[PDB]
Amino acid sequence: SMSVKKPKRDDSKDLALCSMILTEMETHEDAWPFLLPVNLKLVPGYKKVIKKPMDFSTIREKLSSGQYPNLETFALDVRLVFDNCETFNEDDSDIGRAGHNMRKYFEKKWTDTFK
Repeated sequence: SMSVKKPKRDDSKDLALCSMILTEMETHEDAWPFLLPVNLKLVPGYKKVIKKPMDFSTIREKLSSGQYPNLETFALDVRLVFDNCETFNEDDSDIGRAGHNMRKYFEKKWTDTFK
């Protein structure tokens, strides 16, 4: 509350460390469905169904330009990529499996770097 604060967690490396995580996600062999925005002209149903499209290149641009206020808003966009994937793709598909795999990969790096 006013003049009453928990001890200050050092967040000075968060930007650099999110960048590193994102580099590792970008280079994963199963990243291919997520590298670029889904083409809304060429994929019927995507624009209407997926209200907030997100992809690794959009996260990279937001990160590089100071549009994440804190490490949680970063995690929320990474998770959005996978939530969108699950919304649109059957579990028993190459893309559906890719999304599950990458979400696992992410969640471990997130826990190991920050928890």
